[PDB]
Amino acid sequence: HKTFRIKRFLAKKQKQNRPIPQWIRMKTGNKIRYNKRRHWRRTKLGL
Amino acid sequence: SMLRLQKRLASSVLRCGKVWLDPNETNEIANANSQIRKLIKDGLIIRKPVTVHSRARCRKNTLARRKGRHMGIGKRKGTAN
Amino acid sequence: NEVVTREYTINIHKRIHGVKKRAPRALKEIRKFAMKEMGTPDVRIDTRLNKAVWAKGIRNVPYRIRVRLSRKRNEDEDSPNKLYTLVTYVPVTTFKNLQTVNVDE
RNA sequence: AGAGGCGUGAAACCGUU
RNA sequence: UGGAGCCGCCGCAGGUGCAGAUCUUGGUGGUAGUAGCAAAUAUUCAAACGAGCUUUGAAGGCCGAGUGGAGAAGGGUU
RNA sequence: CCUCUGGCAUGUUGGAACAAUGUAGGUAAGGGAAGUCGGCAAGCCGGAUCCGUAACUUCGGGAUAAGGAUUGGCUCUAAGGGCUGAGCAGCCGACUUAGAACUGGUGCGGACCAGGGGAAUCCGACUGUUUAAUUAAAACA
RNA sequence: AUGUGCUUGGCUGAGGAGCCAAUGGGGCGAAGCUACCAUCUGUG
Repeated sequence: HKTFRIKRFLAKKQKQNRPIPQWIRMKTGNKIRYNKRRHWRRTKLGL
Repeated sequence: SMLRLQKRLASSVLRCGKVWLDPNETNEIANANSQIRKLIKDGLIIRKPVTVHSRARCRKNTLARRKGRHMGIGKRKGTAN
Repeated sequence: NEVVTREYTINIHKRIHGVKKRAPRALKEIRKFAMKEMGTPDVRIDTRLNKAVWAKGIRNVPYRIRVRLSRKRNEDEDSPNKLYTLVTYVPVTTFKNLQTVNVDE
């Protein structure tokens, strides 16, 4: 039992839980080395 | 190697818990990721029989108690009523 | 010759005395007995023998067992040991007057 | 690279000679 | 060894000198390869893959108002 | 408590040994609370059937008071129903109760389950509630 | 000695044989350990 808004929030939170693309490490001024990753057990969503 | 998927599918198809995978056909199994029915038909995977729980002892004592046995003062735990 | 096969009686009763571990101890002591008798550290227990040892649960192991030790050539594997000892179960009606005998094969 | 995904590189502490 | 700035004298100025504050932050010891990894009976044999408690088969066991089968709340892809 | 369907691998590991001290269980001759602030804990009783049951009492109780006997296995007897043409013949049918004989190295609620009892004093009538995480009480109601 | 009898409930179709019930319960009990619960010893 979910609402549409909760489900959309969950979908957005799911689409953000991926590693960075590797080619971004090759850019000219890149300071990132890895991804704000979230684990369902380690950290809980704001609900 | 690992046959968890094959055993789970066999349990679901056979409607049992009781699944017997042939220990010698471990390579003809493990490439049946969907085919489990085909392996059932040729006997590579079988349904084992139910472990026996006989009622012969129960029937024999029930007959003995019909004749009237094990029903004395020393065998009663409840009141008459 | 090192491909001998011989037949022994193991007093399981005295090898497990004063010891939930009696059947595991029986298996360990049978393996130790086979290693002592045949010298080969590679000892393989037949599943029928393991079933015989566990015939009355972990707690009440039979007092004596009639076993067969066969020293095999190990031509299959390239393991450092070039001989192994297969241990087989020999059911017997009685243990009285049973000696260690070589079996011809 | 006695600069090796990191300038120099102290002390506490440790290894070795 | 280090690789890009720095110091003397005459004055001016100051957030200007630490061993303590059960000081703040960061790092590191002895303790010490020590306490410990002891609630719920229990594991064994063989084979397979593999560089090297997993899987399969066979035994022996356990749960027996369940250690079974399904949901609600919660979680949010597990 | 044991099993079948279903499930699991002993609950963050394994191996060897079996010292002390410990935690959790079991037993102990003779004595039997002499221990201790105090019988703390733990051990006696315990199920059924048949007998028996006091003081006191608000006559409801107390009360399973207290106290005694029995209980296994096996082979019988008797009684207890439904359909067929003050009582006779068949077919079907589920479990009890009581009374006996025989029989065991007196053992038999054989494990499990399962009230120790009595004579009094104080307080609160009773049932109920209460300081989550030191006080369940005579406190509160 | 889980040694050998007996026995409850369950289980292996029955028996012979056994197993489970965190030692099922109970009788007797080798060894070992152990008691002023020793018919052992304790001094110039």
